[PDB]
Amino acid sequence: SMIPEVQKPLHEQLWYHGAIPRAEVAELLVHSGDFLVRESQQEYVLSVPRHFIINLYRLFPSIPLLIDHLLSTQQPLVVLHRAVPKDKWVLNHEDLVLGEQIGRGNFGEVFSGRLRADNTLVAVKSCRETLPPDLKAKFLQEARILKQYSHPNIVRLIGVCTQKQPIYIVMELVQGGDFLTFLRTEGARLRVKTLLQMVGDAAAGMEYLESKCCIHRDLAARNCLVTEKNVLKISDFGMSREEADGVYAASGGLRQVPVKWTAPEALNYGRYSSESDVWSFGILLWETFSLGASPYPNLSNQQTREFVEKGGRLPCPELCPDAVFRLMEQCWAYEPGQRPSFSTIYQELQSIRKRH
Amino acid sequence: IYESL
Repeated sequence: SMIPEVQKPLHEQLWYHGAIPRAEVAELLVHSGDFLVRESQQEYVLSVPRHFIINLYRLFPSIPLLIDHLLSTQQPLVVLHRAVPKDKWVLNHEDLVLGEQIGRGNFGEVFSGRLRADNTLVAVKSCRETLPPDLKAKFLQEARILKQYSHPNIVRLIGVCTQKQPIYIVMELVQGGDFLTFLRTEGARLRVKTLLQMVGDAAAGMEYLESKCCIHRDLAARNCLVTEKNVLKISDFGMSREEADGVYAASGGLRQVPVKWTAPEALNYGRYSSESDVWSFGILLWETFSLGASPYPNLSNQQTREFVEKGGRLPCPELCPDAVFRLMEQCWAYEPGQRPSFSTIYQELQSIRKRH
Repeated sequence: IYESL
């Protein structure tokens, strides 16, 4: 026989969304009488986008019994109509075994972990609760973006733990760590063919992102990851934006700008595009063929801005193939329209590699 | 690397 749904603990209900933030609630609640139950940051809340605060329960000995009573009787709390399910990416906290810290970003710590069910190693991005509300409201962007994608050179989303605090975004673990560190530790033994393959991987990922109308905005060696087989994957989509018509205009307040990787029109006018990511790609090429040198090492960020405005660019690294440097130079055209596309860049890199 | 601007 079957256990009735209403006899199940709240924790198990498809329409219990736990620690789902407000922004997400409003998105999920679409039609009249759509509803879900969630927890207040011991109060539970029946959201229908009206928010009704819930040993009995009312507005029954359990909350599922209350919802069923309401739904089945159409009694006014507003009348409930349709319970709204968690989407397929939601993962319970108990499905994840958290491990040690592996990095930090502007939202807080990143940890390794394992899925309890099959031991899959994962990366777990966390959000510090003490951050400003406008920032915390952006935390789930990386999940919203990555839910849509599947590519060998893009970090895979595994799940989202929004049933309780602290909220996590769970992704594949790319076990060789960041590409900048990789270049600085392994660089002396790396062949040029390998470097070409790895920036080829990056170009493949970026071509994919352009095809999805995604603008990354923080492309750099530090934000790419390397597998144990030297495959490169693009990560840290915290700054990324999706724009159907190709341009993201910076909104409003202060921004964190990685100045030495950022195109002039992005840095000074907040015009971001696949073209501005192409500039960043050129910097990534320079990082790679210099085996992890810091760009413009003798200039502060303000100085680099002025240097670049005057037509200054990074020098050719020693032993960088000439076709690779020419491509860099094209990536750093002042006018965004004069830069090559990621499709063009990937083709060129594949051509250069095949001739090596 | 990052500047708030």
